[PDB]
Amino acid sequence: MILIADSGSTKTHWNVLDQGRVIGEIFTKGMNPFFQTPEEMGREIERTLLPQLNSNRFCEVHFFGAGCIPEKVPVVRNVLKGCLDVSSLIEVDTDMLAAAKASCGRSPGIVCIMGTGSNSCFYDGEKIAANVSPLGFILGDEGSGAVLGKLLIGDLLKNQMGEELKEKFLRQYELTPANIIERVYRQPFPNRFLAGISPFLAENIEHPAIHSLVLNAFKSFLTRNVMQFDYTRYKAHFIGSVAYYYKDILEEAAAATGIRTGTIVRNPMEGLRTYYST
Amino acid sequence: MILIADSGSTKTHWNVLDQGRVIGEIFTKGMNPFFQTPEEMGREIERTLLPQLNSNRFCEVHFFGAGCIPEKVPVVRNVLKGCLDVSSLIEVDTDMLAAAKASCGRSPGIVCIMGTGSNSCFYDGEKIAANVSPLGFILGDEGSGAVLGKLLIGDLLKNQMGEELKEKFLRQYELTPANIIERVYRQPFPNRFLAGISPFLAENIEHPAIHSLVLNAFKSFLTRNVMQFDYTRYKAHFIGSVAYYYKDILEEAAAATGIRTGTIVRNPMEGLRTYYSTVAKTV
Repeated sequence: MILIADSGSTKTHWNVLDQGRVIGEIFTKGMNPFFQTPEEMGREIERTLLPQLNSNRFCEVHFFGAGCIPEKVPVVRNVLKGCLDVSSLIEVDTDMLAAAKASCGRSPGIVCIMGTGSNSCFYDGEKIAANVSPLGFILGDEGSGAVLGKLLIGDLLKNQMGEELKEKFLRQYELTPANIIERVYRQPFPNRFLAGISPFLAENIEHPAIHSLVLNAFKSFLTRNVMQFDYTRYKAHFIGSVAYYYKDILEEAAAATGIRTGTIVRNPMEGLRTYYST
Repeated sequence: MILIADSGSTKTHWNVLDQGRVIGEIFTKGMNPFFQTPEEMGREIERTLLPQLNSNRFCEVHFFGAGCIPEKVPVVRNVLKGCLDVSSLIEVDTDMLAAAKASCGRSPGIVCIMGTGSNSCFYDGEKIAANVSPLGFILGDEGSGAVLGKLLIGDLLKNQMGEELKEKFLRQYELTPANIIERVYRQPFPNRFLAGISPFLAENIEHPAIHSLVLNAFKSFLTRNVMQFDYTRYKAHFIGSVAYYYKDILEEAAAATGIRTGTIVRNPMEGLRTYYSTVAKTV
């Protein structure tokens, strides 16, 4: 049996494959080693992963997660080693490489993540050969859920979208300006708060201000990130909730900027299953 | 004697006026009642204001500071009353009112602050009648020192401005990306860190991409804040370090958007002195 994980901001998605079949699909909390200690990760595995596994024993583990850079790989691997009995290999790498394997397989492409955060890289068919550091929801992460949320809230409360959308938004999420400021500046994981109010955009996509905010945000991600790669030579592939929920707009953004899209999918898990059983 | 104060994020600027003459000039830390307790404020005053005064007796005190919303007015007043011996009025109001009195006196006008943060309002000649909530360095505060810094760092690290400026910046400030990320996302007062590195812009304003970052930041401020008021009728006055150090580009931004500018000054102290000496002199 093999265990596969893609760990993002809000969640870790796990699949168990055996004899090329899916025999388990599991959500846990996100497991980013910058935000939690090994002890916390190990306890989270024990609490919420193990109860949905049919064994502690795996041939292979492939764990892909935000924040799993070379510095942090050993730490994560030792947690996985301590919790599971792995006979052969324990791969730990980034969510970016998950998306690349999922979307490109063994051939090159430009690969982007558009979820709570965003990211972009060039995958040479084996590994990530180049990348644009995302920089997070304040400084960067163009086109991300948290950035979309940031932009939306700023425009709403600044009376740039009119009174209808502003009041609809505040009433829908039962927010006040004061609540929002508190959340965004003085409460943990503002990026997750902002990404969680971002679905308003998809719900209201037919309104001009809403369409423009998304289109402009996407064009910004493309010009600032994807266009640093050789985008006239390679397809650009997109993985994540935002790539999927705003697919038509992403395609409009790509056509406006000259980018050639490949795969646009919700998450890398479907790709990885194909990757590991073919 | 009268005591005047303008409290901002980085510092509180104090003046002592004696019969229209400036006889004392003092900096302390900023005294935003949302960021410190009344006890912490009182101690800061005893530790840093009182030793710079040769007297604590005043006829009037006018304290203007960020965070001094009506709800916090008596909290602040009582802190000052404790420390200072005052015979007439202790007025406590917002830094926005300081800027307004400083630039407008008794006349109406659009009043803007551009420092570490930014803010805009319509002053009717007596008080702030309307305001655009600035929203902080993440959501808004367009054209502020914090947002200029945010724009600069994102552009530099995302290779938008070339290697030269990128290297020059990291070198000058002894920074590395992972260090910046730490300061911006995981450490206290990221806005102050971002404002603190924004001077790089003034220093390199001859660079076309730096000039352009600042122009577009400023245009964003004007379109998103100032233009919600009756800008085709009233002058927009600008008070702050950013207004001052980037005056020419602010003037350029205003010409481009159709805003008629009024006062552009470093800080409101010069204005408040005139205010209290002339146009609003107690007789």
